[PDB]
Formats: sequence, structure tokens, C-alpha cells
Amino acid sequence: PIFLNVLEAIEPGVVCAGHDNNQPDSFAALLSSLNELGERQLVHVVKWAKALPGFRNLHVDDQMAVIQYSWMGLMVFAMGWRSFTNVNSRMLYFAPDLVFNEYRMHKSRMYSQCVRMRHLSQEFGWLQITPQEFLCMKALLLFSIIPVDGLKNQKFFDELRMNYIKELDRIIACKRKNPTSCSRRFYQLTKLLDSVQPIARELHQFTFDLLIKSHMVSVDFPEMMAEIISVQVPKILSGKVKPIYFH
Ligand SMILES: C[C@](O)(COc1ccc([N+](=O)[O-])cc1)C(O)Nc1ccc(C#N)c(C(F)(F)F)c1
Repeated sequence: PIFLNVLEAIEPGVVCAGHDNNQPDSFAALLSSLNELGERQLVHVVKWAKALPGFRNLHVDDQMAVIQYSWMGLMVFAMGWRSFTNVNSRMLYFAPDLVFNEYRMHKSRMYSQCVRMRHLSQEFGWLQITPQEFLCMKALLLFSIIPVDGLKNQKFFDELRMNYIKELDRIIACKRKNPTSCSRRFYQLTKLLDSVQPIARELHQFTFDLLIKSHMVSVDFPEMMAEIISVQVPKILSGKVKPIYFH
């Protein structure tokens, strides 16, 4: 299983937020830690993406763009998996040192989004998503958001995305002789993948609004994140960059 061996091999390890859990919870501290954790994960998402089969085929400018557009969604999906495996969806496992209970979900002012991610977390269990399906679905997520005006080399991207879908087909067919069974599974997985997008959108909107008023609530945005929120996120929010839904 060359393809799956690679996905397993490059899967990022544990990333901590550096949050002070000995301090009473506050909006400013919780968000600063989410921001810092976001940036720490981006470092790994970039290394992960660049090590993915065929990613180098993409034009250099498209590589960066795709990573930045998919950043939020990729983190959402992996976070939901961690919440399921580590705490059976009882809380949201953003990081070992940044676990959200309902109180934190509320204090962060991201309650609706957190609840949707908890539901996603539960879905991993309800649908009995295997670790290999998770890995392949997450890679596919990276190739699920593009600009209307197109990428520099759209054809290369279309080929790569198609190949990742084919790998998902193979993983689904592995140990499934009945085509009907494969079809139902593909339906379930693509429906689950689609559900990630609306969640990332709510987080993008929240993050955008927060940055614009950051100086009013004492929230610290890392240099890199601020740039991406001000340059890339608005393209998504204004409809210039859109997710590719299956349904
Ligand atoms: C509020 C914020 O810190 C904003 O972080 C951003 C994350 C991504 C972008 N972006 O443009 O792709 C912008 C901002 C945040 O949502 N941070 C995090 C940090 C870690 C994780 C994880 N795991 C998550 C997520 F995805 F679970 F919501 C969110």
C-alpha cells in the first residue's frame, strides 16, 4: 500500500498550544492561544502538504495558495478526529494543552462553530471512519477549494484531485466486494467531507471579524496569520475562492 504508507509516514505528530491552563479562562487568553496554535499547526501543514504524493506537480504559486485556502478546513478535520479518538467527542481536543469543554466553547465566543465540530467529531465514530479513510479524506481536503479565476496550472490541480479521489475509491473497495456497498460508503464519506466546508466558513468569518477589531478585545494575532486573514480569507468570504462540494 504505497499511497497509504506515505500518508501515514508524513502525518504530523502532536502540536501543543503553549496555553497557560493554571490561569482562569478568559476570551483574550483563549483566542491568543488558538491563534498561536493555528500558526504552529500551519508550520506542519506546509511540511505535510509538500511531502504529499504529486504535490510538487502543482505550480509553486498554486502550492502556497491551496495550503492557505485549506488551512482552516484541514485543522478542523484533524481536530475532529483527535476529539473522537482521544476523548470520544466529550470535548474538543485542539491540542493536549488546549481542550475545550462547553464553558470554554462559550467563553471563546465560538460556541456555534465548536458545537458543529463536536458533531463532526461524533460523526467519525458514528460512521466508523477508519484511520486510513481519515488520512485519505484529509489529503483530499487539501484539494477541495479553488479560485473562480483559476489557478496558474488548473489542469495539474484537476489531475491531482482526481487521483486522490481514485485513492479514496481504492481504500473503500478494499474489503468490499459489493459495488453497492462501495457506493454507499463513498456517499457517506463525501457527505462528511462536504460538512467540513460550512464549518471552516463560520470560522473564517469569525476570525475575520476578530482581526478587524482585534485592537478592541486585546487579542494577539501572529504576523503570518494576520497577513493570510487580510489577503486570502476575504477572497473566500467574497466568493472569489470557493470550496468544491461533491453534493
Ligand atoms: C481563531 C483562530 O485562532 C484563527 O486561526 C486561523 C486559522 C486559519 C486561518 N486561515 O486563513 O486558514 C485563519 C485564522 C482559530 O480558529 N484557530 C484555530 C487553531 C487550531 C485549530 C485546531 N485544531 C482550530 C480549528 F480548526 F479546530 F478550528 C482553530
